[PDB]
Amino acid sequence: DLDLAKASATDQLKKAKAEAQVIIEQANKRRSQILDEAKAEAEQERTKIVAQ
Amino acid sequence: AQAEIEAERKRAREELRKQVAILAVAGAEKIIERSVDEAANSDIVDKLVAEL
Repeated sequence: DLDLAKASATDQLKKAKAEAQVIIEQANKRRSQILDEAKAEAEQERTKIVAQ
Repeated sequence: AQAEIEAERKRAREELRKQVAILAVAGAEKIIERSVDEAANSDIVDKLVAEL
C-alpha cells in the first residue's frame, strides 16, 4: 500500500507534466495564429491604402 | 505605411522640378540665340576685359 500510493502520486505528476506542456503549446499554437492574423490584416490594409 | 507615402511625396515633387528646369533652359537657348545683338555681344567683351 505504501509503494502503490507513491506509484499513484508519480503517475499523477506525469499527467500533471503532460498537462503543463500541452497548455503551453495550445498557447503557442494560439500565438502563431493571432500574429498571422495581425500580419494578414496589416498587409491587406497597407496595400489598398498605397493604391489609393 | 503612412510614413511611406510622405516619403513618396518628396519623390513626386523632385521629379517635376527636373522636368521644368531642363525644358526651361531648352527654351532659353532658342530665346537667347534668336535675341543675340552685336551691341550686347560687344558689352559681354567690354565686361570681361574690364575684370580680366
